[PDB]
Amino acid sequence: QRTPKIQVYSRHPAENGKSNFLNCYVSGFHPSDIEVDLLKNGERIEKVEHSDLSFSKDWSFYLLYYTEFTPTEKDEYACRVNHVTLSQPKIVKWDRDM
Amino acid sequence: LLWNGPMAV
Amino acid sequence: GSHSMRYFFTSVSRPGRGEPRFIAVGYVDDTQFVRFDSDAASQRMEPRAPWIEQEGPEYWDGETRKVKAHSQTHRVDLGTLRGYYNQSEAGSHTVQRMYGCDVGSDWRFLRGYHQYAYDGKDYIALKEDLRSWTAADMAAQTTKHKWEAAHVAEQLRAYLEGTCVEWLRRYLENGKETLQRTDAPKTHMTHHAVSDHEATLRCWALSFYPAEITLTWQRDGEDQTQDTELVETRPAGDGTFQKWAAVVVPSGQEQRYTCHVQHEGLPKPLTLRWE
Ligand SMILES: [Cl-]
Ligand SMILES: [Cl-]
Ligand SMILES: [Cl-]
Ligand SMILES: [Cl-]
Ligand code: NA
Ligand code: NA
Repeated sequence: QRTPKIQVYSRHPAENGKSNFLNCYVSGFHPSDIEVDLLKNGERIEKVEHSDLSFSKDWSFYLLYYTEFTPTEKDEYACRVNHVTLSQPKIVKWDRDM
Repeated sequence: LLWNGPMAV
Repeated sequence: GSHSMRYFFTSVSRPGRGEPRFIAVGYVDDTQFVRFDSDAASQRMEPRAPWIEQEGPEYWDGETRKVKAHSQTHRVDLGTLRGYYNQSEAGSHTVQRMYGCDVGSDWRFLRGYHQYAYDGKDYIALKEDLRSWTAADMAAQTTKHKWEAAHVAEQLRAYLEGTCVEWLRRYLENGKETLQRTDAPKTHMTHHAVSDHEATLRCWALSFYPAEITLTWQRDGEDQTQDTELVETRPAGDGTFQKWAAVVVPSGQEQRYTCHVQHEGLPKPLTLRWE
C-alpha cells in the first residue's frame, strides 16, 4: 500500500479572468483504485476527464485529472483525493504560485 | 505494434 | 534522436462480479499513441496520436485481437497467482506488465525489456541478455521453469530485436513533425517573500518535451541543496511537461543564487537569476 502524491496546478501561468485548465496529478500510489474530484468553492466540478492509467518503474500508478477553469480573485479551487491508504479524503488547494 | 505471444504464468 | 517504444498493461480483479478491469497503453518516447480500456465502449484498440490514425483496418483489427489476447492471459494469471500464493477468492489483486525496446540515434537496437509484477512487487523479468529470467520468489521460479520449457524468451527476443524496432522506426518517420522535435523549456523566475528578511525564489521550466530535465540551484557558483524544494516532473495536459525548483534566501542576497536548466532541447544549459 502506497499513498498518493498530489500536485494541483494550472496548465498555463494563471491570470484572473483568463480561461485555463486545472490539473490534479496523482502519482506514487498502489493499488490503482482511486477517487479524484476537482472542487470549485467546495463543490465538485462535473465533466472532469482523466488520462489512461499507467505506472512508473517502481510499479506505482499515476493519473492526470483535468478540466477547464477561469481563475479569479474570489473563487477557490482544490483537488480531493480518496484512496485505501487515506482514513479521510485529502484536499489540496490550488495555489497559482506552485 | 504489440507482441503476439504472451504466455500465462 | 535516441528513442523508445513501450507498452504498459494493468489488470485488476473484481471478485464481487465479472471480469478484471484491463487497461493497456502504448508510448513512443513520452507520447501516448494507443489505448485499450475494458470499461470503454468500442472494445477496440484506439488511436491517441494523429500520426497513428493513418494505419489501416488490418492494423486496428490485429492490435485489437492481440490486446484482447493479453487481457485474457492476465485474467488466467490472476487465478493462477491466487493459487500460487494461497490467497482467498475474496480480495482484489493486480497484475502489471511492461515491455518495449530502445534504439539509438542511428535507430539501431540498443536494449529490450519485459517486466511483470503481482500486487505491485517484482514477479518475473527478462534479463538484459534477452535469454534468461529473473524470478523474485519461488512462485516466480515455477513460472520461469514453465517459460524456459516453452521457448518464451526466444520469441520475445525476436519481437524486441525485430518487430519492436521496425515498427518504432515506422512510427518515428510517420510522426516526425512532433516525435523528432524537441521543445526546449520556457523558463522564468518568481519571488515570494516569506518574511521581511527572507524570500522564496522559484525557478520554472514549462512546456518542454521530452520529459527528462535537470533543475539545479547554485549559490556563488557552487551547488546548493539545503533549503531547496524540487517537485516531480508533471504533465501540462497538452503533451508537454512542467517542473520547478525553489530555494529560500536572505532578502537582499538574491543575486548570489542561480538556477541551472539542462534539457535535450538546449544546446547549452540555461542560467537564470532574479532581478
Ligand atoms: Cl498490507
Ligand atoms: Cl486567488
Ligand atoms: Cl512576514
Ligand atoms: Cl549556500
Ligand atoms: Na479511503
Ligand atoms: Na477476447
